[PDB]
Formats: sequence, structure tokens, C-alpha cells
Amino acid sequence: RVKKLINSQISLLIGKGLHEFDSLRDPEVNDFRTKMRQFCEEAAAHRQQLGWVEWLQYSFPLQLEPSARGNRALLVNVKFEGSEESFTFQVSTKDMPLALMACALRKKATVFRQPLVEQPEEYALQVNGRHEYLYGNYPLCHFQYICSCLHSGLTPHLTMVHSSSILAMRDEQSNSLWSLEQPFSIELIEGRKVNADERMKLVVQAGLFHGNEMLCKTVSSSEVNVCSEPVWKQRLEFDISVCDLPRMARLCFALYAVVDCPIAWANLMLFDYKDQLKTGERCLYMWPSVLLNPAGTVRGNPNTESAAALVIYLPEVAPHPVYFPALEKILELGRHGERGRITEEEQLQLREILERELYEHEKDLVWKMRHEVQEHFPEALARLLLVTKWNKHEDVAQMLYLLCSWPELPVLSALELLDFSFPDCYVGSFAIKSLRKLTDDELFQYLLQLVQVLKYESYLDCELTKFLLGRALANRKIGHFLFWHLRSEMHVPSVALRFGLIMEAYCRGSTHHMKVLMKQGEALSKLKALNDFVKVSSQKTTKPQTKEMMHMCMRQETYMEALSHLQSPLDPSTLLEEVCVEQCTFMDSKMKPLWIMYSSEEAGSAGNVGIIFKNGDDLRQDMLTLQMIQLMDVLWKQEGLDLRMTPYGCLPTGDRTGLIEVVLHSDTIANIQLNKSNMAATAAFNKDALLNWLKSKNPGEALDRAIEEFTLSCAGYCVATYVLGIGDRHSDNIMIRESGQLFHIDFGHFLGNERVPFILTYDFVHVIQQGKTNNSEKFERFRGYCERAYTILRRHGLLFLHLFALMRAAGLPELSCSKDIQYLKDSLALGKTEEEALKHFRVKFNEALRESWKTKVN
Ligand SMILES: COc1ncc(-c2cc(-c3ncc(CN4C[C@@H](C)O[C@@H](C)C4)o3)c3cn[nH]c3c2)cc1NS(C)(=O)=O
Repeated sequence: RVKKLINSQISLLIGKGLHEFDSLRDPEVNDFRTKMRQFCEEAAAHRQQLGWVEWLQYSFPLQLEPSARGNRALLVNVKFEGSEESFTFQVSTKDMPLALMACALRKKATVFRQPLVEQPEEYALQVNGRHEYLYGNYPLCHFQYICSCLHSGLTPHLTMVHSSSILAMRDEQSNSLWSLEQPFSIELIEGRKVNADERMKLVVQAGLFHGNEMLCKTVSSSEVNVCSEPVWKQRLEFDISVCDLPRMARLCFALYAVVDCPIAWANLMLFDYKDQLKTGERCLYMWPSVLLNPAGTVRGNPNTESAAALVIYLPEVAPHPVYFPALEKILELGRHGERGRITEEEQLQLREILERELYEHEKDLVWKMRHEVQEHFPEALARLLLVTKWNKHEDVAQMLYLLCSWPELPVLSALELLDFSFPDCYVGSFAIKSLRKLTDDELFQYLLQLVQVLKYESYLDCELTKFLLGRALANRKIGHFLFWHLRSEMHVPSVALRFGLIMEAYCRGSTHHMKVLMKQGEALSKLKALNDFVKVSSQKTTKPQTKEMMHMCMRQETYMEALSHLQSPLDPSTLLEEVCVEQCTFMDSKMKPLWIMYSSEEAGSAGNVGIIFKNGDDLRQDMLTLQMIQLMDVLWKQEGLDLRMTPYGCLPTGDRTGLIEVVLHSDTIANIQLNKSNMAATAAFNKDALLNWLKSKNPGEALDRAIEEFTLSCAGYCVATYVLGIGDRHSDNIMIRESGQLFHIDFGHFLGNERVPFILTYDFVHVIQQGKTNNSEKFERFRGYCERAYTILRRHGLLFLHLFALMRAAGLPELSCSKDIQYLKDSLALGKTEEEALKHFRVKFNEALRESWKTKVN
């Protein structure tokens, strides 16, 4: 009964019935399902037996300040679970949670006149009405929650949770090739269901690829007249022996009409998932184009009824099955050869290119010196993997002999190896091996890219999937975001099977978390139906009329139940308790997004949270932009610079659907600049508006801190939008917080899409200068923040480039070519010394001040 129940709940949550994986009768899907179910159920068993602190590390992973992972006194209100009563203690920032625990326990002993059996060690500190905890040996200032409280001046509210109450949570949450010298060849039989102009002819272009690099030149078929069912029945002979074909070789096709006109493409892996070379007839269910697409999926289009179908024939090269030689035979072949006997002058020339795109002779020097590359320049592995002739088996074996004895490389170097430019399974396997040392916070930071890399994968059962599942089942937040990255792409036919299969495997490993996520999905189901109603309604009547009707709809028990008592998909730590129907509304833009507010008596002031549900637009690019700004913030803070950034949440959840985090106490620059009457912010000059509003919100001494907050966030956003090429910036997509904090919203365009200049808006220069026409003391202190922030990002120039290259797998239109990646290389001026790039930045900063000074004049 329960086995049947779990499957039906998995089918509903993943957004595809489990029976549909079975109907494929594909042994690759069936072997993935049994192997990963077993792998996931082991993690489940390991977890259900963890210690109580180890359970806190899984369920409530520490949220530490970027400064700690690698005095000033304060009031903290502490209480005990089974009591409404609480005590406020004066503590220090330098103090550990345990000192506060033993403190909380002394006052409870005096209040109850009993010398308490318990020790501070037995308890943990929960943030009031949040799935957040404060434990480990870290001062209060090192926790993201205490640090936050110190800037908004607020008192931290904590609850003492006993070890027995945590274990209660743990318990309630239970579950031979190299002797085939003949040239490679296929028989292109015919084409099916093709749709093209009857005037033209159909040509099939096939190509053999090892990622982006061609194994041999391309070949085109004979020009056969346009008709629905074209016929060829001709041999295609490639310029490569069947002995020379690498394990990860993909045969690519491109059907196209000509008098050029793309129609469809399709790719397949020449070797199956059991290392066996493929034989027999092959029907290719084609994907529609807009010619050769090597990066595209190697699985056929699921829509067999409408899609084009080319019939090929991989012939029997031998009378018995042929497998790719095992590692033991590979390492034995590559074990033989001559080392690099190079003179001091060529060793200097080698050091020049290995520390530096290179000429043909320069690739010959890397290859000869492949042992000195391994020995003295191991971090130059990727450059050596690029010089390898992946169309020669002896060359691949010599290379794969060095890779098996290659020392582990840093996380930075491992991320580059994950690229499609490195298609070898042993190279990919080596990348995950060097990525294991990634901490949970770093893995969280790069989890979006690692999920997109799943789209480059040639087979279902892979190291990257087992790695992502392993880390996801060891950490409930990683698991949370892994699920939503997969769930949000189920509508895309090319990944739906892969992604469907990963979530099922996850769900097997966490039955309780599937139930938690089903609750998020039920809430998002209601929000879609309500948002649709608002779209239709706003077209038929006034905003108060639609708002009231949204409120009536929300007040239905079905809605009240589905929309309340959940974990936020934006942040699993945030609990969305009682839905505040009176505060819910909708935005007046094209997609009419929903503004949903929540309150929690258990969480108090911190439990006033809201989420925005937006349906109609792809939100993935916003998310990427936001994650990139957040990374900058993390990087700046690791160098001691806090630019008071607002890296608010944005998470795609489904088809052109997702969530945006509400920042309360903020309004857009435009709304403030409206300069309305009978308000505190009303101005004598419109340039006074932002400043007047910062004054109204910040009385007395407080105003100076708001001007500083503005200056810091501004400098951070001026740099963030310049490096990322964020354009279409106006007063409607620029916001200000009551604390003085400036931040940007709605990122529709990045990376030029051409050559976006640095912008200094005189409205924000007027606040920086404290309303003074000239204030060089304050203006140049802001230029210093821009510079420092700019020169810190350049030091991690290789990281953003490594991350943005991986994001090319996402299929975002503004991230589709090397022109987009080049944009970042120019914005960070990576091909320059720190001096040159700085002088250049100043040229562009002064170019922006001259442009700002246009308004200043009037
Ligand atoms: C990807 O697109 C977006 N990305 C972000 C936001 C957005 C937009 C806002 C926002 N825009 C205006 C206001 C302030 N208003 C909100 C209104 C409900 O109540 C007023 C008191 C102040 O807040 C916001 C506030 N916190 N978080 C926010 C996020 C909106 C959108 N979509 S859009 C431009 O609304 O179509």
C-alpha cells in the first residue's frame, strides 16, 4: 500500500508518471533506476542513524558569514521550546553560542529553583520560527543571522532546543577495437516526415565529433529532391579508422534544404552505455533546427508523431561484440614511449606558453613535454588535454596514462575540466574527484552550473549525477535546490527524462523531503490558477475589484490550506506560515505577478516575509545574474569589503514560472521620484526627492548611515552592471531600501545584448555628495569603493569565465556564443596588468562622470 503511495506521490511531484519510464523498455533507463535507487536508499539509512549534531548539519546547515568559512556588546532574547517565557541577556559578538546556552540555563535554574541536570552541550539554538540553527564553535558575529541583526539594530530571538527534540525530528522523518584499421562508415538509408520547400533539394551533413573538435572533416550526402520521405541508401565513409574512434565519439547529423536552409539535426554516441560499439539499424528522431550541432543531446526527440526521422545503419565491423578496451589494457599501451629531453631555452619557451590559443608548433612542444607538464605544471592539464589528438588511440592512451597518476587539481581548475571542450569520461571522472573537496557552501554557490553540465552528459549513469545526488542527500538545502533546478526544466523534452530520473532517485533517498516539496508544489499550483484569474480579471475591471476577488478566492479553504505552512522554495530556512490575504496584491506589469505576504507568531518581526509569483516569462537569466552579484558580494567580503548588496531570491520553479523574494521597506526610484503631495518626502527641487525620502526614514544621526549605505550599494551595483553588461537600467528597475541600500531588479538583458558603458546617474551622485553640488571628499571615496570592488573581481576573473562557460549549457539566448564570454574578458580586462586595467577603468569611470555631468549643467 505505502510502496504504491510513494510512486504515485513521486509521479505527481516530478511532473511525469513513473510508468512512462517503464514503457520505454530501454535498458539504460532501467539500469539507472535500479543502481541509483540502491545508492539513494543507502544515504537514507546512513542519515536515519546520524548523531543529533550530525542531523543538524544535514537538516539545518550552518549559515555563516563569508569572512568565517575558510568587543561590541549585544542583547539576545533566548527561550525554551515548551515555554512562552523568555530571558534577554547582554552578550558579546566574540562569544560562542555555547556560552549563551550555559548562560540561558543558569537563569532557568534560578527561575525554577532546581540545579539543572543538563549541560550547554546537550542543546542547540534555533532561530525563532525558522529552519535555521546556531551551533558549532563560531562567535555570534560569524552567523549570518546575528550579523544581519547588528545592521538593522534588531535583537536576535533564539530558542534552546534539547538533543532529544532534534533526534525526535530525525526519527519522525524516516524513509578487439585496436585491431579494426578499416575507415568508419554508416549507411544513410532514408529520411522520414521531412517538411521543406518542394522547389529545393535535401542534403544530409554528418560529422564525427569529440565535443566541439572534429575527429575528421565533415561529409555531405547527394542532393535528393524535396518530398516528405527522401531516400538515399548510400554509404558514408569517414576519414578515421574504427580503432582510432574515442570512447566519447559522437556521430552528428544535419538535414537541410538547398537551392542554405536548416530543417533538423540529431546526434548519437557510437558506443553504448556498456562500452559496446553499436551495430544494426538506427532510427533517429530529429530535433528541429534554428547546421551541425555537436553539443546537442545524443537522445532522440520524444515526439515521434511530428518529428523528422533519418534511418542509418551502423554495420557489424566484426563477427563478435566489440567493447572499448578496459583501463588495464589502456594504461599498458600508454605505459610505453620517450620523455621530453628539452634544452633550458625551450624549457623557458614551454614555461612561457604554460603560464600564458597557440600555434601548431607550440602544441608540439606541450605534447613532447607531457611528463614535465605532469611533474612541474600540473594545473596546466586542461591545455595539455587540448593539444591531444583525440583521433589517435596511442595519443589518447599516453595522455590517459598521465591522467591516472595526475595529482588532484584545485576546485577552480576542476570546474574548467567540466566543460564540453573536455568530453572524455576519464577526464570528467577526474574533474569530480578534484571537486569532492568542495565545501557545502561552495557546492551551493556553483550548483546551478553543475546542473546545466548534466545537459552535456552522454549517458544517464554518470559520476556527476552520483556526485550531485550524494551531496544532495547529505545536505537538505543542496537537495532542495537540486530538485528545483531539475523540476523547473521538466517542460523541456530534451532533459525531461534525464531530470525526471534524477528526482525519482532523490525521492527514493528522502521520502519525507518529497512530502515537504509536494507541499511547495501544491502552493505553486494554487498560485498559477489565482495568477491566471488575476490576468483575466485585470482586463475586465478595476484593480480594487480584482484585488478583492483575488482575496475572496484566497479565503477558500482549499487555497488557505495549500498556501499556508510551507518552507519557501526561495529559501528552505524561511517558513511561510499564515498567509496574510489582506496584504496580498498583484503588480501592474504585463504578467501581473502576485505579491504574497506571510506572518508567523513563532518568528515574530522576522516572520513577516513575502514571495512574488511570476508566470509568463523565463526567470533563469534573472537567477544567474542574481547568483553572480551574490558571488561578487561573497568575493568582496572575503577581502574585507561589504558593499551592502541586496542579493534577493529568484528561483524558476516551472514553465516560464518562478518566485522572486519580497524586500520589505523598499520602493523603486521612480515611485519616490513621483514627488507626491501631502507626504514627508515632498521636495522643492525634484533632485531633492531621493534625499528627502532617505531623511524621512532616517531621523537624527541615522541619515549619515543611510547616505553611506547608498554609496556602498551604489558602487557595488555600478560595478556589477558594468562587469555583467546589465542594460535597460531606469528608475523603474532600480530600488532603494529604507536603510539607504540601493539594488536592481528585473534583469532582462546582460553581456551587451552591444558594449554597455559605465553609468553614473546624477540622481545617485546627488545623494553620494550629501545634496551638495560639489563634495569631492564623498565623491572620490565612492570612486575608491568602485575601484577596490573592480580590482577584486579581476582576481577571480578565471572563476566567472569558468562559470559563464558552463552556463552556455543552459540554452539562454544571451549566453549562446564566445562573443558573450569575450564580453566578460573585456569588462574585467583580463588580458591586461592590474595597472593598465585600472587606468582603463578610470578612463571609463571618468567617461561616465562626463556623461553624468550633462544633467549637472542644467
Ligand atoms: C524578473 O522580474 C522581476 N524581478 C523582480 C521584481 C521585484 C519587484 C519589486 C518591487 N517593485 C515595486 C516594489 C515596491 N512596491 C510593492 C507594492 C506591492 O507595494 C508598494 C508599497 C511598494 O517592489 C520587489 C520588491 N522586493 N522584491 C521585488 C522584486 C519584479 C519583477 N517583475 S515585474 C518588473 O514586476 O514584471
